[PDB]
Amino acid sequence: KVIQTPRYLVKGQGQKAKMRCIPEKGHPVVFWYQQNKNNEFKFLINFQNQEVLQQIDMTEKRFSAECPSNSPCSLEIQSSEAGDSALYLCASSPGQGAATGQLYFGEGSKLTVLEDLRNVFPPEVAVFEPSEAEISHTQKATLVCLATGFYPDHVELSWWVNGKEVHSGVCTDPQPLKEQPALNDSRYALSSRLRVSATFWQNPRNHFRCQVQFYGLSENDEWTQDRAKPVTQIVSAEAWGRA
Amino acid sequence: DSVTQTEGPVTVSESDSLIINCTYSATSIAYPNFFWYVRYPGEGLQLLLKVITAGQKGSSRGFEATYNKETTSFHLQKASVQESDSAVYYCALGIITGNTGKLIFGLGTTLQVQPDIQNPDPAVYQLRDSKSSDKSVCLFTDFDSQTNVSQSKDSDVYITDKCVLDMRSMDFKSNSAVAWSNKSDFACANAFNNSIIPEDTFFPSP
Repeated sequence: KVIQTPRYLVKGQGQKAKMRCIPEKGHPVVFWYQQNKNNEFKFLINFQNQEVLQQIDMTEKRFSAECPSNSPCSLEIQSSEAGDSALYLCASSPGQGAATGQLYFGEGSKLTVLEDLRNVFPPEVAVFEPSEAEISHTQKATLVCLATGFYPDHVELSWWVNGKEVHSGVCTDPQPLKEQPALNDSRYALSSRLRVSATFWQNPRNHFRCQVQFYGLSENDEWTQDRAKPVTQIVSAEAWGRA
Repeated sequence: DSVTQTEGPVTVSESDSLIINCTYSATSIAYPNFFWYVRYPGEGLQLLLKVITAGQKGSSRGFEATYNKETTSFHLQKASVQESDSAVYYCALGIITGNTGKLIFGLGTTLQVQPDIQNPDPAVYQLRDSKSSDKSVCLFTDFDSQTNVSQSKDSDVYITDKCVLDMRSMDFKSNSAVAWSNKSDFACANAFNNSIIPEDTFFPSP
């Protein structure tokens, strides 16, 4: 697997955006691509060993990049334009190709450039216990997790049962909901469900925790406002089984 | 020098046959290298299949595509579609030039494969908060895949779109949507009424 970091980036208009990438172990050719909202890839640059092969015209967007010798690959936009808010993909290939045959892609870096960072808000997290009517009707119990009022839409929601992360019975909304759809930068809401068995819920020794990882502002950033600095943080809500 | 593919989105029933069209225009070289990439939900782009020899075919995950020189096409096909096949599919063209590879992608087709819910019991439930009481949440669950959950019209009510949950112990699949509000006189028995809900939907008293 090829590694891209940070997964999410939030930056102010004009601030620089550094993004790193680790190609697989003996892969010299590296590719940068810009994925837009319309699921469209746009080539940006490719480096073979330490040297750039081809790069796009910099008239519309100016950026730096480097793939040093035993140092991870990097892409750097120095002046943040809201026009460069996108998912940036890094790809590596053995050099051979085939053309794309040996092109292995990273998970991306979703960069969001804002004119006003005072819009950045962390989520509020709540857990809603299953319905007694649901348990009596079907012998299943569904827990709902609500991450509300966050901005931008850079979150990772996860469930934890008795301190262990769980995947069975989990469903997370593929995309967030704009709290105010008619606004331009309304804050976001995300819901998730974890369906367990009624007996598993009914055991009060069982602990359920919903974890929300928010991607925000770095410590090395300017905050003077009234409210607490919307930093990258983990916000959680919990519940115990009920007999 | 490009790639064209079905616009979509393509919504289809579980076990149904599937064709995703792809036509290519290769002005640079006669016969380029052919690819299908797949982006699974919340995962990274990956090679589905390839054909690096014109006239031949490629296979993977029950999908097959034939590099057809005469029709200039690389149609993706699968006879029985499964729920985990729901992803974004990209037809791509690989041509090498200047000694460096080059890769041109299509716009991408979004495939949504609706599971068949064998024994649906549509129900709307009221869930209470584990700690505080600020609002209440409603859950519409166990409805069939043909049912669509319509978005809120009142700006004080939040209604999510349906999502498919799968319990890994038995092959139990279920659709669900969440609705909430702080706006007074908001009932779970009216929450989802702007949708076309099954006439048999169970509305218990909380």
